[PDB]
Amino acid sequence: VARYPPIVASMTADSKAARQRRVQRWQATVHAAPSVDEKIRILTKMQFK
Amino acid sequence: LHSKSSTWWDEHLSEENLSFVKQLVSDENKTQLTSKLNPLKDEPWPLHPWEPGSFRVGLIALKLGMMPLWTKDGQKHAVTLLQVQDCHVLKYTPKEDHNGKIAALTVGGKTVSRFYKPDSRLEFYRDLGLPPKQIHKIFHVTDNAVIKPGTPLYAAHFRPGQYVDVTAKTIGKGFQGVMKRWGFKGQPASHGQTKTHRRPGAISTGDIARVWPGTKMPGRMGNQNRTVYGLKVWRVNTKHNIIYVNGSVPGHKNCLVKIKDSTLPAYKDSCKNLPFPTYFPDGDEEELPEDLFDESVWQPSEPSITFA
Amino acid sequence: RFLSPEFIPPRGRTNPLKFKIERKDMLDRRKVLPIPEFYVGSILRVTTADPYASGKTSQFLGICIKRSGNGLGATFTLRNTIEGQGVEICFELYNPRIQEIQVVKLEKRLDDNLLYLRDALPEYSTFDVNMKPVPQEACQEVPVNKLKVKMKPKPWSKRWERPNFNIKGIRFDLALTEEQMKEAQKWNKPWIEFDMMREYDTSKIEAALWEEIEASK
Amino acid sequence: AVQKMTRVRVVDNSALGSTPYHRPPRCIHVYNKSGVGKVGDQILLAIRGQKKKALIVGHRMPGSRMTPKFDSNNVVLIEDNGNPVGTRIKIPIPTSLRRREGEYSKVLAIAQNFV
Amino acid sequence: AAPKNRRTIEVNRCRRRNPQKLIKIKNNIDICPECGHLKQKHVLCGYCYEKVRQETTKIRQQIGAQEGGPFRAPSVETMVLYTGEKPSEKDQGKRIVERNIKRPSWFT
Amino acid sequence: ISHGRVYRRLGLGPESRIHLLRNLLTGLVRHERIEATWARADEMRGYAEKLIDYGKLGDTNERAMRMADFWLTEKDLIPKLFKVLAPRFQGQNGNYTRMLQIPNRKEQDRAKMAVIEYKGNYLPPLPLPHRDSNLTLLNQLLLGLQQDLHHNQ
RNA sequence: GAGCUACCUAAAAACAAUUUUAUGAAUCAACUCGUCUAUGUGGCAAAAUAGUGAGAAGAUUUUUAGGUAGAGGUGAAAAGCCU
Ligand SMILES: [Mg+2]
Ligand SMILES: [Mg+2]
Ligand SMILES: [Mg+2]
Ligand SMILES: [Mg+2]
Ligand SMILES: [Mg+2]
Ligand SMILES: [Mg+2]
Ligand SMILES: [Mg+2]
Ligand SMILES: [Mg+2]
Ligand SMILES: [Mg+2]
Ligand SMILES: [Mg+2]
Ligand SMILES: [Mg+2]
Ligand SMILES: [Mg+2]
Ligand SMILES: [Mg+2]
Ligand SMILES: [Mg+2]
Ligand SMILES: [Mg+2]
Ligand SMILES: [Zn+2]
Repeated sequence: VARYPPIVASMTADSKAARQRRVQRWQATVHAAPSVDEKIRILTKMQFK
Repeated sequence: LHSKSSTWWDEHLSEENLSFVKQLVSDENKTQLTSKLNPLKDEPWPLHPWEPGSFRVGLIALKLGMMPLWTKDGQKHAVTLLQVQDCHVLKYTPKEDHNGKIAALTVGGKTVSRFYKPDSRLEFYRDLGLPPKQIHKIFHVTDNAVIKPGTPLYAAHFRPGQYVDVTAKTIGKGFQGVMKRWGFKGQPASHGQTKTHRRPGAISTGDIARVWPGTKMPGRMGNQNRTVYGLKVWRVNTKHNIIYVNGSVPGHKNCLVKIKDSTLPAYKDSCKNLPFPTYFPDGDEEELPEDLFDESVWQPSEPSITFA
Repeated sequence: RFLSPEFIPPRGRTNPLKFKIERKDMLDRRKVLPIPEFYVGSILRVTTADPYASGKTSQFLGICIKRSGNGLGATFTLRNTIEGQGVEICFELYNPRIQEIQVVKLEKRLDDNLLYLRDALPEYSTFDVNMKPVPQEACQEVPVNKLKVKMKPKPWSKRWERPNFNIKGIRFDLALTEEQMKEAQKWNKPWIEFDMMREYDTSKIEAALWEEIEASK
Repeated sequence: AVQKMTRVRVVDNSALGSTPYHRPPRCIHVYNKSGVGKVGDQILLAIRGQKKKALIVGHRMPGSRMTPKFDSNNVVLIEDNGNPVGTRIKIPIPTSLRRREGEYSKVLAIAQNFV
Repeated sequence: AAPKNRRTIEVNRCRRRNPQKLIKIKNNIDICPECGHLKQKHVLCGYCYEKVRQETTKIRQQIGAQEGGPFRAPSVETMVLYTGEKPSEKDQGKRIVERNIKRPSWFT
Repeated sequence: ISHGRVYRRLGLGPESRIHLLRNLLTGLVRHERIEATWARADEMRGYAEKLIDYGKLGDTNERAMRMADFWLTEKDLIPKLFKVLAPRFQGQNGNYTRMLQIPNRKEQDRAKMAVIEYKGNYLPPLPLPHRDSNLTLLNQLLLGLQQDLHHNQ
C-alpha cells in the first residue's frame, strides 16, 4: 500500500518531455470547451508564419 | 626526486598496523599516567609549612559550560564548570634563573595525541615520563610551596569559599569594525547620510598632521589573553574534578584556562586553610566527600527553602 | 512514556559530561519535590514561598503558555488575568522556593506556544483562581484541546498570520481576508521542512535518558 | 521599561486620572541616572496640562524570573509631599515594591491585591 | 586619491619580488605505482582515473541504448558483463549490460 | 562571525542552495557516480547519506515518501531508492557514500574537483589510495613488535 | 544645416476595464511625463538605474512626408529651442 508518484515529466522544466507536457495542458482546454467557437478560437488565436 | 618530501605518521602504515599503533600509543598513555599517581611515595620533595606571604601553584582546567546555582537566601547564581584534566607539574626554576624575586612552576593539562607534534616537545615529555599536554603555563610559587616535577594536581587543590582568578583566551571575533570593536556610536541612518553609517569619524586634529599611536581603528577582535579577578568557588566535585566558579570565564566551551588563587588585596593570605603545597590524595589522611559545598549554597536534595 | 523536555540536550559542541552532572542534581530535587507532568496549554497552580516575607506562601494559577530551557535552568511561563489585568510569571522548575506544583487541568493544545493569547480576547486568558482540579486518567493519552481562539483588532504583538510562526490555533478566517492571507504567504520558506540536515533526531537520546531516570528510582 | 514620551495608564481612583480624557498621560521625566524606568521608579507625568509625579507599578517589558509581567504600563499618582493622590488601587501590584529601596509602604497600604 | 609621485623600479622590485608574492614549491607530488605518471599524495591519479571514466562513459552509453528513452530507470539491480561471461545464479533477475570488449584487468 | 554554522552559502540564496544540491542528489541516485566541485560535492554528501536512511524506513512510510518525492525530481528514481539502494545498504549503519578528490578541472577556472559515489555500485572501481603491504620494511618491524607483545602476555 | 529640437502644413494611427455622466469628469493600466529620495558620478548612461509619483477621450499621445535659417527662424517668454 505505497502511493508511488506518477512517473511523468515535470511541467516547468526546460526539456522536450516537459514541453510536450505543457502542450497537452492547453490541448486539454480545447477538449473541455463546451462551445465550438471556443474550440476554434483556442486553436487559431496564436498567429505564426 | 632528490629533494624534500613530506611524511606523516600514517603514510607508511598498513591497515593492520594502523590499528596496532593506535592501541599501542594509547597503551603507553595508560602506564605512564599510573606511574605518577603516587607522588608522596616517589621521593617527594620536603614539605615546608605555610608562612605569611606565600604563593602556591595553580591548575590548568577545561571549560565544560555553565549552569544555575542557588544559595540558602534564594538567590540564583550563574556558575561556570571547570574540569581539572591531566594536570601535572612539569618544570621548576629557582628564583635566580627566572630573574624574578619569586620562583616559577610550569604546569600542563589536557593530554593530547603524539602524532602531529614537533620532535622537541615530544623529547621534553619523554624525559619527564608523561604523555604530551595540550598547553603549558607558568605560575609564580614561593620557595616553601615548590612541588617536584611530575606531580599530578587535582580539583581538590581548591576548596569552596576561596576566591580565584581565571585567565584564558577570549572568543575570537575576526576582523571587526569600529562600532563592534570599541562601541563607537556611528552615524545616522537617514536624513542625507551618504555612505557613512558605521565608519570612524575624524581620526585626529588637523594640527598634529599625523595619527597618534594607539588610536582605535578597525582590526582583529578577540583571541586575546584576559583575566577575571575575584571569582568565588561555590563547590568542588572530587569524583570528576569539577570546580564551580562564580560568574563568567573568558573563552569558549572546551577552552583551557589557568586557575590560581586570587591576587586581589582582600584575599591576601587566605591560603592558610587550603592545602599549602597541594592536595595529595595519595596521602589519604582522610577521604573527601564526593561533593564539597560552600555553606551558603543550597544543596539539591535538601528541603525546599522556606524563609520562615 | 513522557520524558520532560528539559532532560533532552540541545545539539552543539558541549560535552555530555556537563549534562550528566546536571541530571544528577535535577533528579535530586525531583525526589524532594515531585514535578508533575504537564504540557503547554494545561492549567497549573504553583505555590511558592515569598522571599519578601517570613516564609509565607503565594499561589498563582494560569495556563502554561510557554515551556523553555534545558537542564536545571528550565522554565515555564503561565498566564492569567486578575481583576481584568493580564499577568505572566516565568517560573523556574528547580528553584528551591517552589513549594508545590499542581496540574489543575492536564491537556494539550494545537500549538506548543500560546503567546498569541496576548492578542486573543480576554475570555481565552481568564481562568478561575479557585477552580478545583479535574480528574485525570493515567493509563490514557492526554486530551488535545482543539479550540481556535478569536483575536482582537489586527494590530498584534507579532504577525501571527506569517508562515514562520505556524500558528494553528487562531481563527484567521474571521480576522483576516483572503487577500491578506495570500500576501502573508510571501514569507513562506517551503524548503525548510524538506532539508534533512536541519532535523535533530532525539529518539536514541530519549531512550537512553528514560532508562537512566527509571534506574535512579 | 518606561522612557520619556511613553503613554501610561493611571491605576488609581483619583479624579486626575479616573476622569475620561481624550489624551492619555505621557511621561516627561524619569527620576534615575539611567533614563529607563522599571517597577518602583518614580516618573513625572504630563496629565491634562498638569505636571504630576507618579510611580511605576508594572510594565510590559520582561524582568527577572519569578516576577510578574503585566500587559499595560501601570502607574500611581503621588502628591509632591509623597502621599498618594488616590485612595484605592484595585489592580494587582507586585510584592517586590516592599523591599526595593525607597518609600513604598504608603502605596502598599492603599493596594488591596498583591501578585 | 591619486599618486603624488611615480614609484621607482627599486621600490617596485622589492614589492613584487617579496617572498610573500612568489610561487611556493610543492612537496606533495608523487608517482602512481601502476601507470608511472605523476600525482599528488592526497588526490587520485589523473591518468588511472581517466581510464576508469572512459570505460564508465562507454557503459553509460550502452545503458541508454537499452532503455531507449527518458524515465526508464529499472527498479532492480544492474550488472555489467563482457564477452565470454554469462550470468550466474546470483545474477538472476538483474539488468545486464553487455560490452563487446574483454573484461578489463582492473575491472573485477 | 560564522562560528558553528554547518552550511555553505551556494547559489543565489537559501532556496537556490537546496535546488542545486537537489539536482546533484538526483544525478547521484540515477548514475551512482558524479563529478562536481569539491565544495558542492561536500555539501551534497550529507543529504546523500540521509536520503538512504529514509529509504530504509520503508515504502509504506508516508514521511519517507514525501521526503523522497521532494528530493528526487525524476519520479522514476523513487522505486530505485526504496527497492534498489535501500536493500543494498541494509547491513550498514552508515557511511554509504565514498567521496574522493580528483585533479583540478582543466577548464581555465581550475576548480577543485571531487568524485562522489554510492558504495557497492556496478561501475568500474575507482583508483582508491591503497595502503602499503605488511611486507614492507617498516611494517615488518611493527609486525615483529606486535607478535612479541601479544605472545609475552 | 529643422532626420534633434521649436512651431506649422498634409495624410494616417492608438486609448482596455470601472464609475460618472454626457465631461480639457472620476479610479486606474497601455502610453506620455519627470515629483521626491537613494544608488551612480570615466557610471549600463556625455543625464541613466531602482523605487516613489503626475496625466491618461484630450490644449492627449504617436507615425510618415513637407515648410520656416542666423542682421534670421521658432517661442502657452524659460532670453527656451534651432544636431
Ligand atoms: Mg545608530
Ligand atoms: Mg546608506
Ligand atoms: Mg608633525
Ligand atoms: Mg512590539
Ligand atoms: Mg626601502
Ligand atoms: Mg568566522
Ligand atoms: Mg565554518
Ligand atoms: Mg520634422
Ligand atoms: Mg478607456
Ligand atoms: Mg480626466
Ligand atoms: Mg494619478
Ligand atoms: Mg487627476
Ligand atoms: Mg510649447
Ligand atoms: Mg521672464
Ligand atoms: Mg548644438
Ligand atoms: Zn595512475
